[PDB]
Amino acid sequence: LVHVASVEKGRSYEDFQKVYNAIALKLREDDEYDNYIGYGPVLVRLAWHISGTWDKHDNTGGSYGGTYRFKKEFNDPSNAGLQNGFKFLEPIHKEFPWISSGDLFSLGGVTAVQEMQGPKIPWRCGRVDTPEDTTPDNGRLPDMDKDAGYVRTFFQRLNMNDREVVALMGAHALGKTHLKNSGYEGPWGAANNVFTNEFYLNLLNEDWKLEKNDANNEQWDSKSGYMMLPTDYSLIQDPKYLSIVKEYANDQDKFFKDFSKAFEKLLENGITFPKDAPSPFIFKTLEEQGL
Ligand code: HEM
Repeated sequence: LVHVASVEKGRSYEDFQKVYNAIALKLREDDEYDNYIGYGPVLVRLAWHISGTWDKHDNTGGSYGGTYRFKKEFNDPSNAGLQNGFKFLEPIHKEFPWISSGDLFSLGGVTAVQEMQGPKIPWRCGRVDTPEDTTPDNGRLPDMDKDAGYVRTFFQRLNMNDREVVALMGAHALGKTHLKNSGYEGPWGAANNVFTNEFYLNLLNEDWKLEKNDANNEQWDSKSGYMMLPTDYSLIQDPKYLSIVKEYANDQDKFFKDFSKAFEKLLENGITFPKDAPSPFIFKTLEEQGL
């Protein structure tokens, strides 16, 4: 497969900045969701899960096609709970019917990180909706009950190296696990809708204990009331991962710059951009615009 990026006809930066503004204003308004965490976290999880289906070997899956809109993908066990993020974006898609689904799902993730005080994420438009038969089969997204070797091998299919995987995983500072969606329960930290390097500091500074939860799965729990998945805890068990965790725990700016590069790469995997295509857009926040 080749997936060539095609700009929505006649649209420029100013049109996309209006879609960003609509998502950001609604994030401000629906602040009570999930005990006042807000929709910011489920929106960056949605942008990662529509992108994380990509296979570098045959160029299938990934964000281009907007195939989460189809039943097979939408009903994947690994996507349980993302329906909330889908329902959030739906009124926004009726308002701007010209934007492709893959561009809207990915822009939601960008908007959420920047409005939660994260780094600026350069974004490119141009994903094109593809038919229901291009929808990837279930089972391409990662298990949680595994170790650091599984994590490295899994992220190689998306061709992410060690630094990219550890930067990407720092998004677990946001939101929480939900027992009814995944069989795991708890937040990774205290400030869970503000984007910071807190995930790394908790992983190094808390006294983690391995326990079984009410779904019979194992997780690491701390005295503070936080948790870590076996796959998160992996990052301090592997020697290569652990040096990078320490680096981000001591330098949030370096974490912001590497998360920015890795997240853009994740959202663009599988897509060819022509030389004539616009440069990446850097959207202004509501605050930079006085809105
Ligand atoms: C080996 C990798 C990963 C695994 C196994 C994994 C697994 C999970 C699980 C089990 C949840 C909780 C779901 C629920 O019950 O609602 C979760 C949540 C989340 N994930 Fe990950 N994760 C991984 C990677 C990532 C990456 C790469 C990102 C983003 C760049 C990410 C962002 C999020 C966010 C923001 C949430 C919170 C969602 C909410 O609060 O509803 N995750 N993850």
